[PDB]
Amino acid sequence: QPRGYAGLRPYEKNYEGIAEADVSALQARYLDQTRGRPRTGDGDTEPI
Amino acid sequence: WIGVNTQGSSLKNANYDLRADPIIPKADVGPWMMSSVDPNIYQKPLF
Amino acid sequence: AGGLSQLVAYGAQDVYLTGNPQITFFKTVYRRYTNFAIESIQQTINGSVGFGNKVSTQISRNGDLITDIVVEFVLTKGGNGGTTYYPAEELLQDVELEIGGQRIDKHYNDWFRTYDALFRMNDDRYNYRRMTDWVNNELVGAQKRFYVPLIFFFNQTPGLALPLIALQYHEVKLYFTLASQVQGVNYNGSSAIAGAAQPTMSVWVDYIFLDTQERTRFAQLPHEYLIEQLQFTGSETATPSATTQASQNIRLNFNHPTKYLAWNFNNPTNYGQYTALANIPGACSGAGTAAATVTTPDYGNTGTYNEQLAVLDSAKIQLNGQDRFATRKGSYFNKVQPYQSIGGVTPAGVYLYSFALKPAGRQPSGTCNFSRIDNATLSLTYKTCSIDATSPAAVLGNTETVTANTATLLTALNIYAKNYNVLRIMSGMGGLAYAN
Amino acid sequence: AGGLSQLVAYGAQDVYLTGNPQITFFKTVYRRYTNFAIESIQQTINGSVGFGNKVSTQISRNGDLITDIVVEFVLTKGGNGGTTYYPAEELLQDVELEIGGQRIDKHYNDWFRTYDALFRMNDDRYNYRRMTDWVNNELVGAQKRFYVPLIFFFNQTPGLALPLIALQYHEVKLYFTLASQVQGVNYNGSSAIAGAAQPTMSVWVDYIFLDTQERTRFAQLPHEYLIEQLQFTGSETATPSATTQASQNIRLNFNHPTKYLAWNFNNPTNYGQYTALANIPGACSGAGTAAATVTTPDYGNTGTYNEQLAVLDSAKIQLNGQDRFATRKGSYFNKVQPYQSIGGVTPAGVYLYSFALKPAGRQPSGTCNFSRIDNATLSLTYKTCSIDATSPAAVLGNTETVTANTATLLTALNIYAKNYNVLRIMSGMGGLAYAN
Amino acid sequence: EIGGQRIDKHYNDWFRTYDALFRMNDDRYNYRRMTDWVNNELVGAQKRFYVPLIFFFNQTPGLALPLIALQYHEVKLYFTLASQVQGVNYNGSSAIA
Amino acid sequence: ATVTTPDYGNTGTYNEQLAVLDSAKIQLNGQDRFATRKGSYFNKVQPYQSIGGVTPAGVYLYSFALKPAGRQPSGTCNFSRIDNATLSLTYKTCSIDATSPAAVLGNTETVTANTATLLTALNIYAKNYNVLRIMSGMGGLAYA
Amino acid sequence: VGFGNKVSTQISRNGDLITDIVVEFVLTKGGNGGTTYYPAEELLQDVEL
Amino acid sequence: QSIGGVTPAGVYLYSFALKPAGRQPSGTCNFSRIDNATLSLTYKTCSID
Amino acid sequence: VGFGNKVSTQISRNGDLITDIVVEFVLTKGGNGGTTYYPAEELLQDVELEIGGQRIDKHYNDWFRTYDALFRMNDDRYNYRRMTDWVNNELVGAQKR
Amino acid sequence: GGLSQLVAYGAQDVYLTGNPQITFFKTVYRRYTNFAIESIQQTINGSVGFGNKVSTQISRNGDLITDIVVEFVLTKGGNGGTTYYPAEELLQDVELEIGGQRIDKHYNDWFRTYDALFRMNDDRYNYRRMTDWVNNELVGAQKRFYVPLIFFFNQTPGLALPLIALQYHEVKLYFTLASQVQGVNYNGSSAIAGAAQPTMSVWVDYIFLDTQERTRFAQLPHEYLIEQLQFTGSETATPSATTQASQNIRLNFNHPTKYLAWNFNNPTNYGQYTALANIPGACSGAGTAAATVTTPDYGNTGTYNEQLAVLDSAKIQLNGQDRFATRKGSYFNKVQPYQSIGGVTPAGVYLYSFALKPAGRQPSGTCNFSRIDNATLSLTYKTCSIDATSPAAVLGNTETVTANTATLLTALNIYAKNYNVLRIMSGMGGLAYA
Repeated sequence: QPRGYAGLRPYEKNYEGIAEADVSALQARYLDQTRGRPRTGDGDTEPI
Repeated sequence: WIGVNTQGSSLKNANYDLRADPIIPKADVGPWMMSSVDPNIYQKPLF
Repeated sequence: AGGLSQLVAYGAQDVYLTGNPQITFFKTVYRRYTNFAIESIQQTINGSVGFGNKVSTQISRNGDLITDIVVEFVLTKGGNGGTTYYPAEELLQDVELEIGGQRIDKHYNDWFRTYDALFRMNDDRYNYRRMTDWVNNELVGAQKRFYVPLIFFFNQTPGLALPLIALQYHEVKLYFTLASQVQGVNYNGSSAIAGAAQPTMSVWVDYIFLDTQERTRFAQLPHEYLIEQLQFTGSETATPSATTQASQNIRLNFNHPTKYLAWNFNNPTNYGQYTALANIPGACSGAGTAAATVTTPDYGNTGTYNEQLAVLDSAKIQLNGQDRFATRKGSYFNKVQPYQSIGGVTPAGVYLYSFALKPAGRQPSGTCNFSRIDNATLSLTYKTCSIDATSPAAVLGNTETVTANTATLLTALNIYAKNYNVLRIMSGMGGLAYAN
Repeated sequence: AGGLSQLVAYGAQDVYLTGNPQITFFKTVYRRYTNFAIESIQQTINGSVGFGNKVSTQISRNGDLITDIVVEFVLTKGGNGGTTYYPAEELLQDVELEIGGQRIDKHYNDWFRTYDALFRMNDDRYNYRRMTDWVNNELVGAQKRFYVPLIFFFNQTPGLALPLIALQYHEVKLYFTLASQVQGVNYNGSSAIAGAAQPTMSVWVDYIFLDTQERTRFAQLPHEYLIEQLQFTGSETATPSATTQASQNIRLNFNHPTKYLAWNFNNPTNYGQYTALANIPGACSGAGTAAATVTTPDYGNTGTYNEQLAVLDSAKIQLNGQDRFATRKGSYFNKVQPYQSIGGVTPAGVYLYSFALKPAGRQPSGTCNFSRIDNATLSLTYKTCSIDATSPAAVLGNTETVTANTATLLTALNIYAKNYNVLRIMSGMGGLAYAN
Repeated sequence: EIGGQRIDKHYNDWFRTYDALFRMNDDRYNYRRMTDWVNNELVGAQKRFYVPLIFFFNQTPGLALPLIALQYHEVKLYFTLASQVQGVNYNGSSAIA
Repeated sequence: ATVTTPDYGNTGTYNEQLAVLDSAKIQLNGQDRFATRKGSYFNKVQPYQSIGGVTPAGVYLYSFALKPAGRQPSGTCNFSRIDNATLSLTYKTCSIDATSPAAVLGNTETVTANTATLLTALNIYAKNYNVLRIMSGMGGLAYA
Repeated sequence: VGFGNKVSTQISRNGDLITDIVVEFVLTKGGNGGTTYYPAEELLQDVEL
Repeated sequence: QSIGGVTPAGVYLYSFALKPAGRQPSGTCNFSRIDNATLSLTYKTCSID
Repeated sequence: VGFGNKVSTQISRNGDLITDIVVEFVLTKGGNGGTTYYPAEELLQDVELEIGGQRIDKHYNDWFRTYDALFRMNDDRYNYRRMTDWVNNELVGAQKR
Repeated sequence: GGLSQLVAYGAQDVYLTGNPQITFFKTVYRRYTNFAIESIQQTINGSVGFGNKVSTQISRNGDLITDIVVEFVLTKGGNGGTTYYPAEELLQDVELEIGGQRIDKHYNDWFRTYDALFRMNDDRYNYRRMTDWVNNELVGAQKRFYVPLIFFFNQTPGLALPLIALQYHEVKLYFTLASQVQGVNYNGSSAIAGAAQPTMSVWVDYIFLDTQERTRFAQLPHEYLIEQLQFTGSETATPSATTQASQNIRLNFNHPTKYLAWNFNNPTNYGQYTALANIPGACSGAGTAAATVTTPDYGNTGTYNEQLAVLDSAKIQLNGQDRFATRKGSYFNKVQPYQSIGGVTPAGVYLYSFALKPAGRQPSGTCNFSRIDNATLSLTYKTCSIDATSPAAVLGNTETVTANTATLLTALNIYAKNYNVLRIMSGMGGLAYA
């Protein structure tokens, strides 16, 4: 055969797409607590 | 996954009456027609 | 050059196809087989043959094994071309197969029609029609010999040849019922045909002759043959109406591993009519003209692919109260099921549902064992019969959920199930392996 | 609910279908195969091609193995649509296969017609017709290229690829005879067509290019190919009389383990005419109208399924004076045999009797060894030719034992037998294992 | 598409070409019945058509896609519907009101 | 009869005279893969040999496989190792007056209907074998 | 979503457990008062779990 | 969902509780730990005669 | 999709990472030039971004207008306007993507 | 899709992607110091008014300062088209004093020259919106203008002046307000009766630093590489309609200079760097019967029509040797800015850079005039032969000529921008070089 393989028109062995879970894992909860009252936090405890 | 059979192949020849029938152990009496029906014994009868 | 330009085009993408090759295509190996011959032998019919009569035959042990069985009939046309529809098929009303006195199976004229509609095809189907009907515009008085092959399990393949040689103490008998009437032969609709001839009948069995050692093994060894059986019950239909969509839930009193269910809706007096009559070409006697009557079919053109004349809107099979599959339209069972499972074309009004991948073969390919279902049922919904059948425009231009007013004449429902069992032969005797 | 409800429904009757499973339907493993390439290479033709000429070709050693061979022709129409019938098939009067100077096989135009009539079917048959005739109402002067694939044993499957590579000292040649006349091409019945073109011809051979290891093995190793051969003799027909039923006993000078016999009756004047001419649609030139004649066929509609025009009432094959099988009617051979053994539809006038379970295949499945039978005889009973062919009522309304008076023109009988032999190749030379 | 990777793609013309070449006899006729009106239906007629796909797994059980072995990959089909369908919403270049 | 619009219900046909391909060859790496064959060879013979069906005029097939309709590899052309691949076509002369029926039905091998000129699109398809690898919950094609 | 259509939803994992599910519909009257009867009920032909 | 009665138009409820109509302390929203709890309203257009 | 409707899409897992996202619309002119103002921007009333069911962010048509008003500029701003409005005096009935 | 490109890889890619160093798909942001920025009003000392000198001291409110914006409120003394960047004209000059040392100084004309060369696109447009009336305002309209200062610390936080490190030194801004502003209190030579005096306010944007950063600035020595403006005015070798005027100016410049810049102007009209003409926008009423080539269309004073410019060609000679070959005036107007800035410079304004990128902060080549005895700018002027009242005469003419009205551009302004070092240590600052 006169022409050797030029190498053009290549391919990539075992190309998998990005993993897509079907289970649809639960959303991650936050790390910062809810900004409640800024100056009167955690009750007052009124006396008699 | 879909659940065990609470009936299965047992209710093919069930008892009309409420007096529990005498259990006949199915054990290939004939080498021809084998009769795949189950025995269907009552769990807690009327007594 | 030439083909060599392809051979040199070799690399990693070829390894999965040709690396470490296992086979070639350019040298085939035929297998050596036993010494056998096939002989067609006439059997004696015990009883009188005629319309409405019932006769039987015992198959002689002429050879060692039996395969094909063909019943020959001779009929004369009682009217002109277009008056008959597969009349030799209609004639053989039913056949029972009995081995050792046990009923192994039973086929019905309608089954032969349903079976054909689903499983035969192309020229195979036409050639069949040529053996059961008049298809070259023959005229009244024309005489023809018909050949009705039987479709019992041992008639399907050499592989299930019935080992008569291994059944030394049991006889094998066929029982054939001939129809009281056959359309276009002895009756035209309800009218008797004066001068109609009674059929001539003969039963032929094609017997396999084995060599000395092959014969010995069959005669002496026990054999378990996987066979097919047909379960069948005829019943009334929740007759479709022009006023409402009828529905019906039919308890399926079936047992055994079932390959498939098959059914059709028909006019009880018109053999092979699975569709409504209409004034569209071929759909009724006289269709296409002023004289068209939508109370009588064009018998020679009874079968049709025009779905508009079918009556099933939708159906599902329910097992123990649970859906087995999603409800599908009647057209699914008629067109897709056989497309997928058979590869032929099914006439309108005939339906199939397979529980198997390849129900048309002999090899098991998935089954529904009804011996393990408490309450199986076929749930059917019918189309509204609001279309005026005497007006082709009304028929040809209508919608998916409606049909001909004449569709309410399809009051009969035939439900079949084809299943497996085992025919055990031992010590010279044989009978069905599982009772239910 | 759903498919899971079927799986859970498991019983004793499932054990014989799925217990201790051996296979699965969902994991097909394909076999790795030896690398190869296929090239269609034109062969030369030694001698000018034309009507009545004898020409030949030597197959070049371009590749290693060969299979399919297609003969191309270019023909012109000498009349309008309806005047030709398989003219390229008619033209290729015969072909001989020769290896090392010795005959291996020989096929004839009539065989190609008989072969097609029995073994091709459905669309395959139509596609074939499209390559041998004009099927789209082409008119006089029309020109096209027609292909006639050969049917020698190596032309039907890669499994029998002829090892030209292992025949280093033996040439392989095909000899072709062109018909002196071809209907609707250079002659209209007996009348030559002025200006008719001579056929253009080309022979193409499909070659297999093997990889290094496979090529080497074929070149060096001896080979045994179990192949088919066609035996053929044309003979005098006990032509039917209008006064009685002609009968005949034909000694069959056949040899070898025969797969099947096949035969036809014909009018040698009109290629492919296996039936009587008649004034019923398609059965004669102008049939159905005022211009109808029963002296000339409607060539484009020469073949028919109307058995009323066939000449065989019944037949049996005798072996050394022993009936092989009970005498059966002509329609058994025409309709039942091919139903059972092929699965296609056979036209009237063409008959088949198999000694094999599957005559349409390549795997041996029971044969009749005529080399062990001194006297093999085909016993024929003909229909009475008393029906007035010019009166469609007379034909269409006739009886089983009679035919058209024009049936008397079917004076030629062609009897074929296909058999097995072994083609052996060794040390660059080859031929057949058995001489007869 | 499997796992976001394009495995294959067919075109209406491919289905027509494929059919023209690889289907036959009654399978082809039935195919036509599942895609067209072949009983001389008239204007206003309604039918449900079934167009089987011709991907490798749609041809044999032997190649059934193992959804079971694709715990992290979806198998999806994407479809394009024709701008016009002859005799349904357009007649040659004319729209059908 | 208007030869600008088909009888839609009868759009397809087996009438070769209306086909437009006179002949063709496939050339690989500058050298012929097979000798040029007529359009009717691709339309009728290839399908005869390789499929056993009947192909409508205007549709062509060239197989590299013994049985292309099946699933089992039976010969393939690996274009991934071929630097140059070309389909070479010769078309029929569209000189036949399509509106005058005899002109079509009575014509020769290398010509067709003038309306042939309207078939301006060419669709070329190829079918190949790849491997879908599946493991550990994921997969894809071995050869991208 | 529309008349005669088959539609579906996969329930997202926003929370850990679920209870109440409500399908909202927007309908427009095709006639006057007295011409409908629980039409949102008639509309939801069925629901599978 | 939370009461089982019928509420007149113009009266609105949003529960933070499973059973707000009862005595039992099903779930609650603690505003003593929330910085600016805000009720966001969108009104209908009052265009009708 | 239509006026006043709420629609959504899940981003297909075809590539590994995502950046630019462009929403295409085809709008027509209901009047002559001078009657519209960034209508594709006006049409997209808002967009909300969610990951794993959690809100990450949300933009509003007015925000797009404010954002543009503050952060785009020069020919970036003009090219942007060209992508959301009709700026070559197009007339009633005109269609644009 | 995209995979088909990834696979298209070979030896030619190695230089671009082999042994990869970076990606574009993951950014590392750099943690920065803790700071805040506040805009604080300074008190203006002295008396604000036209022609008055005022000053302000920057208060120690924050630690560092950057941007400074001078607000002015002016009222139109005439209709639209009568003003041209009037807030710029008003801020005649500003001097920067640190520790009693003169660090730098800008002039209204520099603000105009600087803008003409270095601002661009919508920066320039937004910039005009803050110093002029650009929405066809009418007489009496009142607007607050915002004039940013352009001292080194007013352009980048990188050079924020560390007032914190200058505990002992005052930082002051001395401002001169123009005696007249066109279209505000004067119209050409005429005063506008009823014109209001300006309202002025100086705003300084101060950076508040957290403890560690503030301490380092307060205690450590610093060397800030800053830029300064040098400027001298010269009499122009006034163009003539009979010949080509020429001039050679020894530039009293020093320090590593990033660039020189200059213009010719009519001192009568702020921003007029070109000749007047009866072509649209080139004079008051241009294009019609009422056109006067003695007064500009003030709102359109600047133009890109080089025909009205007066520089034919120029070169810079250093100690008797040519620094570069003589180039045409349009080189200095169009090419230099193309190459070095990327903006578009108005006719009559010229630039010659010694720097690769003079518009930036980072030194990129300088000419140190502290080592040059005779830095001379050689200017060749066009012949003012064109009859400015005839648009055909102007628009259809040749390269070497200009308008007869070009002889009014009698003032020459030459600027230079250099680098120096502002040293700060032990609470005090000052320049390393004089």
